[PDB]
Amino acid sequence: SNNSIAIPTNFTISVTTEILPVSMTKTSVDCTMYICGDSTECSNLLLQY
Amino acid sequence: NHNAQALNTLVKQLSSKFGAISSVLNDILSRLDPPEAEVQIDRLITGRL
Repeated sequence: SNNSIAIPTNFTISVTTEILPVSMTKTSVDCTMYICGDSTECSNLLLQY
Repeated sequence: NHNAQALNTLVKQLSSKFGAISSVLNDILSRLDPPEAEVQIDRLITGRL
């Protein structure tokens, strides 16, 4: 309306939660061991790539 | 630094055989017939792509 306002007469103190990721798992991969394991032939072939 | 490293890798891969007889296309073309040259060039092309 031209001349109508709404003013609060009380308050509520509300606590809310916000969850945010910060870090992830740190992983290391040994390329030779994953691809080839204990095979020497596989390592020699991998050296070409 | 990062950019430099990236570019350096992209150049070092040019010296990788990727299972081909050689990492130089001119050597392959001047030393094998077109049928087998096709196989070697295909391996090199796949690796470099």
